[PDB]
Amino acid sequence: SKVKVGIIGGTGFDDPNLFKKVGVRQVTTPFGKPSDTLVEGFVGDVACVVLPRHGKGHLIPPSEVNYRANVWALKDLGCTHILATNACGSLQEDLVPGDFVVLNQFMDKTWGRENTFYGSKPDSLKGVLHMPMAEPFCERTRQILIQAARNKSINVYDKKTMDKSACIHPCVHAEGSAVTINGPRFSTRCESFIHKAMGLDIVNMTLVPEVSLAREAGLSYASIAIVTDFDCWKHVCVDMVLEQFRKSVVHVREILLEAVALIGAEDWTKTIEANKALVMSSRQDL
Amino acid sequence: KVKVGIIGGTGFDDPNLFKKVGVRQVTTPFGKPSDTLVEGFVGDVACVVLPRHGKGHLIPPSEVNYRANVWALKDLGCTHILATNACGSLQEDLVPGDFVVLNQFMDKTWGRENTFYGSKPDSLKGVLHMPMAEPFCERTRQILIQAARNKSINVYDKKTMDKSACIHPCVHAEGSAVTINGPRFSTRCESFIHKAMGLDIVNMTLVPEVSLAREAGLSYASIAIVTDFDCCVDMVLEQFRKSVVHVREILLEAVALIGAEDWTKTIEANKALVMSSRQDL
Amino acid sequence: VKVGIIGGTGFDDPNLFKKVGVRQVTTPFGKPSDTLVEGFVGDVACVVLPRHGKGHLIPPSEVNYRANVWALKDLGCTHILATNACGSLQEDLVPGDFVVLNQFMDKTWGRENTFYGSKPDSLKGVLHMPMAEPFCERTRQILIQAARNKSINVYDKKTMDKSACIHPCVHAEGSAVTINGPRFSTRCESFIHKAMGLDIVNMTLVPEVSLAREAGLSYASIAIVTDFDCWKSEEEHVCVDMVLEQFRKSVVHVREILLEAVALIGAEDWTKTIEANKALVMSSRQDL
Repeated sequence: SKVKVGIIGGTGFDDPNLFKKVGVRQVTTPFGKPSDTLVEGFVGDVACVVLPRHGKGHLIPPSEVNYRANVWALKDLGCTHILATNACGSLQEDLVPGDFVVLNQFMDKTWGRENTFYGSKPDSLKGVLHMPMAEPFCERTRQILIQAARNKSINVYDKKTMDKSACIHPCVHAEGSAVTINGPRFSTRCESFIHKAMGLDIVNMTLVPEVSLAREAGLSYASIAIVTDFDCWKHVCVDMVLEQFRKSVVHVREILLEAVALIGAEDWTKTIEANKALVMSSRQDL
Repeated sequence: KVKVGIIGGTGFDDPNLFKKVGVRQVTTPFGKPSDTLVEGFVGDVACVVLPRHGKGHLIPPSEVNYRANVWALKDLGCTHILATNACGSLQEDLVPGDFVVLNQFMDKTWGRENTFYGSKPDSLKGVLHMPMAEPFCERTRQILIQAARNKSINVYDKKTMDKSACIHPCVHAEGSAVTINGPRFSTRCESFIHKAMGLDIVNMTLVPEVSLAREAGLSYASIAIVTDFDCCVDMVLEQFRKSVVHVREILLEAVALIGAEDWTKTIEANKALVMSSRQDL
Repeated sequence: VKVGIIGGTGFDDPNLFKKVGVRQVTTPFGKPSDTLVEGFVGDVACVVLPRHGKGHLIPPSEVNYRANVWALKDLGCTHILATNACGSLQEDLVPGDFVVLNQFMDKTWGRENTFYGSKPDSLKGVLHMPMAEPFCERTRQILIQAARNKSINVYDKKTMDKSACIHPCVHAEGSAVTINGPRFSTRCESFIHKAMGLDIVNMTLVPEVSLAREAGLSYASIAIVTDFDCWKSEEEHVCVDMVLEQFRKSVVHVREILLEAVALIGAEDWTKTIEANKALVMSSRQDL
């Protein structure tokens, strides 16, 4: 019944100020060191832990982030949930810089990253885990993020029920799919055209394997993406984009803080049990 | 003189296809195979079995030593490899309980050792650019299909038969797999994309196994079992157990069919295709 | 200016110019594929590096692209011209043609594809480089004009009728899918790449083109269309002989184009283009 919310801060959250620090935790996991020390505290009455994905100084690129250590360390400190941010590029006309997206789907183009806790090697947990991922996020937690935005007077656009003419910017998109590329380079026009033609909404570099390991760890995970603009190469463009992005960070902070409180206002007993049981029923070695 | 190797996937972690005559606990220049190799006979035809995932199924797809498994079978004199693969369906006419004798694939694996050749000190020297347009041994595919006919299993050929002749459960006479790295299953977004590309099924173990078999100069063919990973479970599991029994029958008949023919020319062509693919020569 | 040349299949033993000397270098990312041939084309300094090393013993996935590009950068190169042998995916690109690529779709993995990271084997930092149009456009148009000056047909599908495609020709644009190799594609894979609208398939363009931009160098590639499906003909020995002889004629044409391209580069001023190549690197630093 104990609820505790971990937060993985991406670009723009390299040193977040979400709450007063009660504890600063330098932790080691069986999969190595996390990206930085973990800061533990309280939002209202809800215990919370925050970790910068890229470390202080933003020195670790997307492909070298130790996703296993970050997720394992949050589990180890008792987290039941993880809320994560990520900065992204738009692939579709209705997703414009300054919007947010509460993702529900992804296509994985990453490689070379440790993406599972289990295996046959000495540095892994014993066993073979095949997790279902058809809808890869925790749906309850997704809806918390969306309600938090409604609660903070931020426009919410749901393409599954609202006319396109009701898409008022800036807005939180209530659903969406990301293609996760490995980085560090951005896509060619050729690549972006194909990703767009496949119906993908945004592009990012950090969602996978973070979302996958959160599920393997029995935790409820949801991501909120900040749409920004990486195409100033076609002047003063960068300051306008960075001013919009600073505003985006303010609003996502309010969304995150309100989502933590909304998580604590509910019972999660059966959802946490289901999270843990799904890990156990996915063991193919038995 | 033929010798048939068998790589058993999920459902064949402990095959018992024949009375064990001998065991081979071996290693290779590319590391340890998945498990000890079990030697025997089907009729008069020599046969060797190894479970792809090891006994107890402790080895995930991306950590299987495909190089070592293929090399160990080659080292014992195998001329053929028959493999099983458990798969999910991407298309309406492939339903749980069916089988596919694959003839195509789309590779989305990474991080696996997938060639015996290169410039690293521990590789075989040379640059091997092997053709893979039709990646399986066609003679051996048709053996698997014929074996299913001889064991009273429906065969469906969508090139020549109307959809109304697709009577389940059936062996699909051709098909393409997307091979994903795993260990996780696909998102709905990924499945939708793979389906829209026209791929029939999804698997995690076919590649690089098929590629390395051709590098080794061996005739390779795969029979996939269609099951249902996203689902209830009691009916799926009992159905999968029935499919395992059917594949066992197909494999034992296939070994006998192989031994019944001469393979001298096909084997020599297997070996010459390796030679002619050496760009360093 | 100073032009580096990375020669692929068909350029293992380069004899482009009156060779001055051969040079062995080291880089912070290891040794390059081979020693380098230093010389001159007119007044312009030129260096040549066989991508696969002499003997062609290094396969595409094991090429040390970082060391090759950084070696050329450390020798003062401002430009890199690369050749790449490729297969066609579309009806109008036939063996013997050439392609001055302007786009790619990347299917490589497991190669060192960036100079920057948090590991000791890399430069300190996080570099996020724009790649929307991944080649140097001025250098692309140099290769094309060099083909015109050498009386090689040039075909621009945006502006020319396909029946007005005279072979052998230089296609003025084109997209590559770069597969990791070493095996060739299945029919299923080729069909999907074709359906995506890709023009040719190769194994060596990426990360070479990405690292050249990371290094602040102007990079353009001329692909050589050849034929990899001799296994389909009833007379494969004769097929490979004919394909090999046509490929030999192609490398003669490409040598002409490369030599003319080097002189065309040295004839222009590149002060602002080079400056822009450098500032793009700097501004792509997300840690700074």
